[PDB]
Amino acid sequence: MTMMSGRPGRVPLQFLPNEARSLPPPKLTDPRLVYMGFLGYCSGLIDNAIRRRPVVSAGLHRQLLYVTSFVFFGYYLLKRQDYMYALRDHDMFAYVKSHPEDFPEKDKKTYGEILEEFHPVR
Amino acid sequence: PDSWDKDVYPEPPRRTPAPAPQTSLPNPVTYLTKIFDLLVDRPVTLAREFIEQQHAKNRYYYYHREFRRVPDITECEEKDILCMFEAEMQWRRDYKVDQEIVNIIQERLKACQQREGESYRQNCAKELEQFTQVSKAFQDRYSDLGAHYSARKCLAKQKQRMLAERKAAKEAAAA
Ligand SMILES: CCCCCCCCCCCCCCCCCC(=O)OC[C@H](COP(=O)([O-])OCC(O)COP(=O)([O-])OC[C@@H](COC(=O)CCCCCCCCCCCCCCCCC)OC(=O)CCCCCCCCCCCCCCCCC)OC(=O)CCCCCCCCCCCCCCCCC
Ligand SMILES: CCCCCCCCCCCCCCCCC[C@@H](O)O[C@H](CO[C@H](O)CCCCCCCCCCCCCCC)COP(=O)(O)OCC[N+](C)(C)C
Repeated sequence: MTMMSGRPGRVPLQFLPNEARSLPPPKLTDPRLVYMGFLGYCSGLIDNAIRRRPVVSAGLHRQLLYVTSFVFFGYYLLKRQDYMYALRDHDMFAYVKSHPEDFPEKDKKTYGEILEEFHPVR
Repeated sequence: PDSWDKDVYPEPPRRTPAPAPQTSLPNPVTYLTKIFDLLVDRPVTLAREFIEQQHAKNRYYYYHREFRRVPDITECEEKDILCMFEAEMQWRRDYKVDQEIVNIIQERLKACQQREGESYRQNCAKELEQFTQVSKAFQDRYSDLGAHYSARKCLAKQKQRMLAERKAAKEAAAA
């Protein structure tokens, strides 16, 4: 029920191991970052609407801070997420390699020699 | 005219008789034909002449697309998606060409039934037999596949038929 908590050589509260730096960072126009910025913009607009201020005009410094905070946090969130998926794939490939008797390569047939069952539609 | 191939769309030599009048009365059909000719067929012909004069000035062509022959679904291994994709596209194009072959044969049959008049039951037997052969072949290849058909289902149908035929011939050889 806890697959990656017990992995060896894992620092308790890093959020970003040093090994993560071997991975390409997300581009600054990453559509997920753009969506995080859009979330910040919606937060700014709802903020204006709740306090009965003009919705698109009232606080531009405030809306800018909303957008910037969301983009800033989202960048690091994306880094950590991509790093965790890289760990998953690394471990899966290493395990398949070290246990070849569990992942055998069997000879595959062309469809000319596989007998498939035919079911007429009528 | 020469636009279409007369081997794919054949027709008999078109025997027509000569007029043999038997009366002094004037034939109103021929007079009406002269009137129609000189009121309709000549202005239309002149208009077409001008149109084709304007066409000849600017002459450009288009080319029929030719498709290579890629490996079919029998020589694709079970989970190879690219071989399967190209084989399935090829099988679909062949299915379309076979539909058009049956269409050509049906056009021949219809033209014969109309042309032969009262003698169509004897004079169109070859057209009928040709259609029967083509229809039998097309039916074996594609009937009962259903919607969501594919090259794999066509292959399974062929293999089932081949198994039945082989077993029938084998038990006929024991007879
Ligand atoms: C999937 C495809 C994409 C989808 C996109 C995502 C979804 C949309 C985004 C969601 C968040 C954005 C908006 C949130 C803040 C809105 C709050 C608000 O009150 O709005 C009022 C405000 C207007 O008020 P006002 O101008 O001050 O004057 C009005 C009067 O004072 C009179 O005003 P009033 O306050 O007195 O009136 C009160 C009114 C106030 O009622 C509301 O305003 C409802 C707002 C609820 C917010 C929704 C929560 C968060 C969003 C979730 C969306 C869920 C989507 C999934 C499906 C669920 C459907 C909801 O309530 C009522 O009258 C009762 C009616 C009850 C009917 C039931 C409907 C309620 C729920 C409907 C929700 C529908 C979705 C949101 C639609 C857009 C709303 C602006 O809205 C705006 O004018 C701004 C809207 C957006 C403008 C910014 C556009 C960007 C800049 C333009 C350039 C384009 C950029 C691209 C550049 C291109 C190159 C050139
Ligand atoms: C509705 C959306 C949910 C919102 C959630 C709140 C978001 C704001 C919270 C503030 C962010 C800061 C939190 C972490 C900063 C540094 C702390 C860091 O070191 O924590 C590490 C861990 O990092 C954090 O866990 C990651 C937090 C990210 C949460 C967001 C993911 C939401 C899921 C998808 C929704 C998208 C949300 C969009 C963002 C606004 C420690 O790792 P570890 O001690 O070994 O694990 C403890 C738990 N174990 C052992 C049981 C595994």
